[PDB]
Amino acid sequence: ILSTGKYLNVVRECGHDVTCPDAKEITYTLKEQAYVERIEKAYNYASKVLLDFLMEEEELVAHLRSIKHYFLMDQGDFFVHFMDLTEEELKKPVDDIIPTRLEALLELALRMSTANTDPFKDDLKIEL
Amino acid sequence: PREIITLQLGQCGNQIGFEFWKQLCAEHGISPEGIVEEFATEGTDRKDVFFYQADDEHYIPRAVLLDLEPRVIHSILNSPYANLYNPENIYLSEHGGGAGNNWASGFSQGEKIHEDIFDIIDREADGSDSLEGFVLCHSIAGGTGSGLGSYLLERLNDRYPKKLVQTYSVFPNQDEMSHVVVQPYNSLLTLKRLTQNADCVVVLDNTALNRIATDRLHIQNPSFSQINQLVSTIMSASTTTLRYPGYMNNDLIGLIASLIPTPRLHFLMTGYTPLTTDQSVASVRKTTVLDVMRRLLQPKNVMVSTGRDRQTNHCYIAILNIIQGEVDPTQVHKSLQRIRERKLANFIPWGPASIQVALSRKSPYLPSAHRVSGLMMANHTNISSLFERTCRQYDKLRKREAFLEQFRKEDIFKDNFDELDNSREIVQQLIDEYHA
Repeated sequence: ILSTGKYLNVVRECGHDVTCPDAKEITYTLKEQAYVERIEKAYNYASKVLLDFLMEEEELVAHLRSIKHYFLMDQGDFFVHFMDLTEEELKKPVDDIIPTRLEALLELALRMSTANTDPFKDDLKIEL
Repeated sequence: PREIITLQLGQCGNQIGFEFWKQLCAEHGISPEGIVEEFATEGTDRKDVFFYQADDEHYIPRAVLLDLEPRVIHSILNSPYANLYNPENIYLSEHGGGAGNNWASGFSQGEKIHEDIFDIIDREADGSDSLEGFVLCHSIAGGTGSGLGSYLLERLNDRYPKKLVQTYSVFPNQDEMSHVVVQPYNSLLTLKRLTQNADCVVVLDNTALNRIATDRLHIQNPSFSQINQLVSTIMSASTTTLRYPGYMNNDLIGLIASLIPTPRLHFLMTGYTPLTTDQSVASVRKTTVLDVMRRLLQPKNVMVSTGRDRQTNHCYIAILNIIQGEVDPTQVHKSLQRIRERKLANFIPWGPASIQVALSRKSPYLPSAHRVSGLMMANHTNISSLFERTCRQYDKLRKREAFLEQFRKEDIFKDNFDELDNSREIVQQLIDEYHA
């Protein structure tokens, strides 16, 4: 029941839309272990409507695709263009005018190698 | 306010300015004889900067067109865009000229029609009490545009001393020398006037035109009907900060001031990529600004015949990269981020360089509000290769006894040939000296 309240609060953060699947919830009956099993099929459904909300607006699969194997390195044509510009600059530690140029080179290396979805690749920031 | 008078002159200068004014009506949403669309004021916020200001919402062009040949103007009045032109500002019907093919013809005809050539072109000068300057839209090829154009570069230097001078001049073709042979003589005589009697030029090579005219345009027989298509777009592209509402370098004395290092070093390299109509079907997927300026510094769109192995000892000093229309300006600083990592421009070791990028919204039109456009105004010190090409074709011709007896009968009594040779070598020596 703890994890039930955790998933219903996630959908509540979006908006106030969920209802318990029965019109009235009773546990004051001699059967009680079949009622926590209809509690478990309830938080499974709350997972399914959260998995809904992942697949509709949020695109968790496209977010993990845009990060992970691309973060190891998947499409190096984004990065070998940026690796042309790691050999001219990255010889000494960063100065005060250097990290302004590094974000200018990441965004330059974005569109020379034709990214397919631009709001999934503007979330990249640069460590000092 | 910011009124510029264009000086269209010569056989080639009149045709490249004819479709330049014809390009301006399609982007202003106006017709040459009427106003049928309301897109002229809500979409375009400024129209009276090259046109004359309106009396009946009829934006008259501030243009003058003189030529010795009547053939270029007889192909104008039958076109439906000539009613926008006025038959009282320049000439009435049946205007003529010389015979005529000589550099000394138009150089001697300037002081015999001296009263009339400084009468009707000065009526447009006092229309605005703050004149911008004069652009000589003339030619170097032939003796028509080169003979008379050298005269107005002298007498307008002192009669109008506080005005900007800068020209979009086209260079002639150096493939064979059969039809014309007077090409090394009339070119260098005007090229001396373009450096000391003129502040800036915009070079436009002819041998680099057919390099592009067979690159993506796919023609088999090169005609003169294609020379107006590459030229008229980059003319209107150069005034996008000036015609359309921009903020910085929105004047013609704004753009040229940030690129000229010194006098007699003003030859600007031009580049313009998008010229293909089947690119339109794939620009719907948000084609970005991050890929359009990676190919500007790459020598593919250039209109200057220069050496490919001479760029290691030469250095860029000023480079302009003009994006137009849809820019997506949240990544325009991202495009300038990637410039320092490649170092595709060699930088001068004595002083700083500058990669200036600017934007302005284009016309409310479907081929204009959809496809990205990149206009380049470079300044690289490999431009002496053209000056080495013209000078080596100049001293070789004087040893063959060519046009030394056929050229000095009229109005030439002394040898002014080495007066052009040393001043050209002064340009070629101060360019290589400029990077210490």
